[PDB]
Amino acid sequence: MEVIELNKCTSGQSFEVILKPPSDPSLEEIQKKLEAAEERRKYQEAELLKHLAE
Amino acid sequence: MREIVHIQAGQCGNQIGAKFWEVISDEHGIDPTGSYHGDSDLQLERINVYYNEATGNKYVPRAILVDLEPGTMDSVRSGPFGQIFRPDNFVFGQSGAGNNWAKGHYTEGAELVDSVLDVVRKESESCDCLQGFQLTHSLGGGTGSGMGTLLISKIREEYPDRIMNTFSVMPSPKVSDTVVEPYNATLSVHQLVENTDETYCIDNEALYDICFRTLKLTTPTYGDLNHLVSATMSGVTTCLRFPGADLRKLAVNMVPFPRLHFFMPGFAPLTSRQQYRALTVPELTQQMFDSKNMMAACDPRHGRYLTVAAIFRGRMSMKEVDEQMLNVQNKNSSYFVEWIPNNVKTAVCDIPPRGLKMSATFIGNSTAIQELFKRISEQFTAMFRRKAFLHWYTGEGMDEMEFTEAESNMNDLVSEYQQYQD
Amino acid sequence: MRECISIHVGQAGVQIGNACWELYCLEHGIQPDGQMPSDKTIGGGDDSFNTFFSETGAGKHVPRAVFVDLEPTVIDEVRTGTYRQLFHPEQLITGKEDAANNYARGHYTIGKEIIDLVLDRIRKLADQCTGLQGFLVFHSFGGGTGSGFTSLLMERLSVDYGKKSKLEFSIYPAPQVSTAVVEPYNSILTTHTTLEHSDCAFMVDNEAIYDICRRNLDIERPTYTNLNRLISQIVSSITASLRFDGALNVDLTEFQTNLVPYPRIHFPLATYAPVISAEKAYHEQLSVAEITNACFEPANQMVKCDPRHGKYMACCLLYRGDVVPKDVNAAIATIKTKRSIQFVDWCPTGFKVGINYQPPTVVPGGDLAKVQRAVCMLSNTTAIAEAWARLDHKFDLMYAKRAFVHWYVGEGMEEGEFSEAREDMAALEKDYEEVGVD
Amino acid sequence: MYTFVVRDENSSVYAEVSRLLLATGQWKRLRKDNPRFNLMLGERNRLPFGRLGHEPGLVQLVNYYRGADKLCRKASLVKLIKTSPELSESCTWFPESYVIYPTNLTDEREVFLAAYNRRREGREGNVWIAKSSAGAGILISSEASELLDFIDEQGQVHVIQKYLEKPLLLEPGHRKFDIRSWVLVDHLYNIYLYREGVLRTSSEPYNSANFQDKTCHLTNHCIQKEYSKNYGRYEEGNEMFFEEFNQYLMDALNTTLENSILLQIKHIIRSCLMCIEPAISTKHLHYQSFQLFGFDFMVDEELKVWLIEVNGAPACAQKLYAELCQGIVDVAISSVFPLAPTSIFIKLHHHH
Ligand SMILES: Nc1nc2c(ncn2[C@@H]2O[C@H](COP(=O)(O)OP(=O)(O)OP(=O)(O)O)[C@@H](O)[C@H]2O)c(=O)[nH]1
Ligand SMILES: Nc1ncnc2c1ncn2[C@@H]1O[C@H](COP(=O)(O)OP(=O)(O)CP(=O)(O)O)[C@@H](O)[C@H]1O
Ligand SMILES: Nc1nc2c(ncn2[C@@H]2O[C@H](COP(=O)(O)OP(=O)(O)O)[C@@H](O)[C@H]2O)c(=O)[nH]1
Ligand SMILES: [Ca+2]
Ligand SMILES: [Ca+2]
Ligand SMILES: [Ca+2]
Ligand SMILES: [Mg+2]
Ligand SMILES: [Mg+2]
Ligand SMILES: [Mg+2]
Repeated sequence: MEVIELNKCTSGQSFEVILKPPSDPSLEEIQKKLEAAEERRKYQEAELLKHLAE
Repeated sequence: MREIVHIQAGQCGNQIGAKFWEVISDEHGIDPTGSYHGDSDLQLERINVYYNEATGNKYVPRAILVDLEPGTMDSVRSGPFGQIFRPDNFVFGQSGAGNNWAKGHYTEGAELVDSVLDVVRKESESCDCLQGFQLTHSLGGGTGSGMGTLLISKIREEYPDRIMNTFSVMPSPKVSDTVVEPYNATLSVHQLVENTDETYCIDNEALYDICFRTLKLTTPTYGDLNHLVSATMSGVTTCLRFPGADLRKLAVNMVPFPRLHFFMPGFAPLTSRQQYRALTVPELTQQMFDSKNMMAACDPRHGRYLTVAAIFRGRMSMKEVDEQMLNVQNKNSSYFVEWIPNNVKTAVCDIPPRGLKMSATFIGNSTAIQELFKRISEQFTAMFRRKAFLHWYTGEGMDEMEFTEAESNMNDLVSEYQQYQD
Repeated sequence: MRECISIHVGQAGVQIGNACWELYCLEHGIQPDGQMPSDKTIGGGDDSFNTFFSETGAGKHVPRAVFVDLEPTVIDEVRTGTYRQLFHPEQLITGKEDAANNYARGHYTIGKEIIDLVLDRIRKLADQCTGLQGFLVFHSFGGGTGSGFTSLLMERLSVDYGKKSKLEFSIYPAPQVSTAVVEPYNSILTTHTTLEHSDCAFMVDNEAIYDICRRNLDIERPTYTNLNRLISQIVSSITASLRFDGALNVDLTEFQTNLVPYPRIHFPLATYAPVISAEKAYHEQLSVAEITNACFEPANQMVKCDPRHGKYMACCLLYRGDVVPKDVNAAIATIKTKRSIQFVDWCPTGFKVGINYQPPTVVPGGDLAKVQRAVCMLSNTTAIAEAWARLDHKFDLMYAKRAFVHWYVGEGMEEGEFSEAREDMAALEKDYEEVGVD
Repeated sequence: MYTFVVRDENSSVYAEVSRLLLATGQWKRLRKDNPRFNLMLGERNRLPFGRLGHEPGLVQLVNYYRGADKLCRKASLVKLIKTSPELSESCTWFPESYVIYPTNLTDEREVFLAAYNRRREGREGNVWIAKSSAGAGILISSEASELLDFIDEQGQVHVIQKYLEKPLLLEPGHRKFDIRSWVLVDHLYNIYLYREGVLRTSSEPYNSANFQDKTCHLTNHCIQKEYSKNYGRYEEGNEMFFEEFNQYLMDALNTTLENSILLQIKHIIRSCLMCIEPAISTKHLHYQSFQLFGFDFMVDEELKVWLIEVNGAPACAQKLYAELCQGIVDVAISSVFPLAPTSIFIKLHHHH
């Protein structure tokens, strides 16, 4: 039961108590993901329109 | 500003649509001349969802009236609220469709469709952000069924990423105009399977039995049946017409599989004329989930609910609502699929319908709906196996193969409902 | 002084953010017009509160915040609300139609078209900072924007601000206050793509906030306003150290240093007490020991779970009000002899303590009663993994039938991203077990 | 209408409780994966406690206390007793025990040998017994060399404890026995002792000079009915109930079952359950727990009671299934989910 690093100021104080010691994707890659999903959307809508044209 | 464009096609579609705008116009305080005269700001908060704001603070419905003969729409124009519809939005021919899906879809209807899309395009070009479309029609006739599904096909081509909703009256031999109604209903159902996001299935037999057995109407009329449909359309659209979300959010939460988007609606109370009695929350809940109060003529105890949405209207105990709803689920959990957690959602609205202290509308995506498509399929095959009445259709350019494919599409849809019921 | 930028995404993030800045203003003495009478340095200053508020020459104190929603009805509340004068238009970004509770729609379809605009508005706030610390990102798990667009924003923030810390305040989905059925999908999709981009995340379960409102505030059917005011109290207790003079959690990096020794395990459990009903006749003010003891009661946790059956990796006690270190250590001793507090063998069994003398501020007319002292405990327990298990299980029930999957595929997402996300969660659940159980 | 689920089909006990629940016409059974339940008869291993109490509007109850395995595990019970100040290392009613990990894997090997060498030097009885939780595999031996070598051949944690060389022997027969007490803890952590116990007796004369034949040393119901040749001679199924055993203690030892044994049993049950109460109580939890425990006791020729082990998934005696299972529904289930005496349990009051 020890108290360490007791810091005090006008608005409060802080301290530590030890009870026991111990024992990314680039900007380019993000654009590719975003544009790949947009391409699959375009392909799906093309097939729907091709379906409606038949 | 999430505007909805309303379309009503054919006799049934225009008579039901007429009453619908009659009911909600009252709820939003719009009079027969489009002038607002309510007393609550809640009426106008989402008024632009269905009405356009014209000069002089006039509210004009965003509705397009379509038919292949003039008779019915002349009635609407002469009806109670007939003056409120934009005159340019009346689009009609003179030939009629002879209760013939082929005439509405391929011949007579195709001659008139382009002019209808010009009006649709006009209403959309004035929408800040178009939510989607709703169509009221019957499946048993020729115009609403054949031309209605043709309109849906051309609306999906021009607005592929907008929600398409319909209120579809399914034919029944007990409330029948002609014997070819199964032919027309089977041809339309496949169109709906492909091209609608949500279809509220309204069976005329359920409406009839409700008017006779429950409402104690000795001799029901189409007008009486339309009273039920009006009240139901007002209930299911409360989510959209008052604060509390949009069509695509509803579809996302109600449709787990693209083709199984056919809903059973329900309404409560349904009182015969003991009509002034207050209705408690438990009573609302017991009736709303009772088959007798459902309008698809399917026993939910024969299948299972994929999703359920319930809307309560009036000033009531929201705490007491949750208690009763959770009481219904937790007392019949064998009729709810266990692989969609929390598939029963409830919403409250403070504004009740005219003449009711409180009410409840019920929107269920149930596999029991396959009984409806089974009835139609059996009636279809009873005639098609003898090619009875086909000449009305082959005479308009159709081939027997198109009927065989519609038959198979229907039986596939039934089989798809059957696999999820187990 | 180093600035912090707050980002609010979706309805949950916007409405919660609106409640927080309301509380922040009442705490720092800022009026709805932005004026701050106590700020004697007009139009400038590097005080602690300046980490969250910039200043104009006219004396206005402007939040370092950005609000983002793909639909404008929630943000229009801020534009015409009580504190409308605080923000200027560039800070409030709104689309025309939401993501329909569809992760893929928020991340891909609509996100791709608005992401550059958001980063541009954030860049403008960053340009006012002389030493930006990082970002605090508020959002829901279940919303299509809160989940889908947030994950995209966190990826770009890591690219545009590599060396900057990012913390989340995430709302965990609860059926009692939700009409959406696909939220398990969205929660797991957004956790998967956000995991490697978030340094520390505070999950708040609506179920827990809901029950605290009914149990402690006697609200029969809590509203979002009730939930958000309570949530902003907890958020205020957590961010107070960045806005006031102090020595514990003075910058965003110290949140990871003190709460997250293992990076993927960065979801601390928040516990708060006391929550007293204002409508009460007059409550007996609780002692330091009683409010501290309350931090180990499951009923006051932001996520319902049983810390008795996990292991602790860290633990901070944030006190506000009449509290002196003598009473804190006395209560801590009393609790170690009664409670089951198991620490991991490779972590010290200690408690970092911070005391702020200014007691909790309460919104006039709110539901919370004024208390002389309050505490928020931040503890990294493996017990919070219970929440992942619950969520992953619901995910498995629906995904086994592919229910609702077509909605996501239809917006351009591949089906494989579902299983890729689910396997990442299964690895996350395994990490918690390796750290906590024997 | 209350709903419950069954997730352990092998539970003779709760199979009867499920039979009784349905017989009331007020309980409905659901599939084993339906989350909308009031009561869960959960599985033995890896019960998903984390998923309980998160269904809106459903009070949920489960028949297992999360964390009670500390008491019902061989190695765990030893650790709990030796490290819990409430029980202390000097606990007088639990045999001297040590946790011994096999050499192929803290561990108490050297501590055991020290106390062993002390007994060997002081001419005292130095007979120990080795066992584990992965057995049907038990060994009784007086040489430490055999005990340790037997564990290394295995691969699971074991426990070595003193073997009671002076057990109380019923007569006629000159035979060993053990006592099974059933204890039910409800959601309020009330400790209820079933008024009916069972002595699982050995039908073979206890032989103290031959621990190789484990038929007169191990009083397990399965061993006596498989490796013993006098099964069912003195009492049906090697099961003597309290009525007969009490009458015996009066005719022979001139005492009662209550004064000589039951007081100690009640004290031991309380000490064990009060100890772990702060760790397993569901008083302030989002769900509720109850559980049936099976305490096994030993009795020496001094009428001192010794605790053997605690079973968390115990079976019952065939003659007491009806009375006990009904009692489980009365105090443990219907107490939380009421329906539209002279209790069969003995409430052991205590301070929570
Ligand atoms: N605590 C709290 N939770 C909220 C609030 N608003 C919404 N939620 C929760 O957030 C989830 C829904 O996500 P939203 O934030 O509303 O959706 P969104 O981020 O706006 O994304 P969209 O789908 O485009 O609308 C549900 O679980 C709600 O319970 C709020 O104000 N406070
Ligand atoms: N220290 C000891 N001294 C004397 N006998 C002992 C003993 N430990 C165990 N026994 C004997 O072993 C038998 C019980 O063994 P134990 O209970 O450890 O195995 P087990 O747990 O697989 C059977 P159950 O769990 O059903 O009671 C009793 O009949 C008892 O006579
Ligand atoms: N509920 C209801 N059903 C109708 C109404 N009018 C017709 N129907 C049903 O609709 C089918 C006939 O279709 P109809 O609308 O008259 O054909 P259309 O004018 O060519 O579209 C039959 O099944 C009728 O039972 C009506 O006003 N209300
Ligand atoms: Ca013509
Ligand atoms: Ca200043
Ligand atoms: Ca990073
Ligand atoms: Mg007609
Ligand atoms: Mg939203
Ligand atoms: Mg055992």
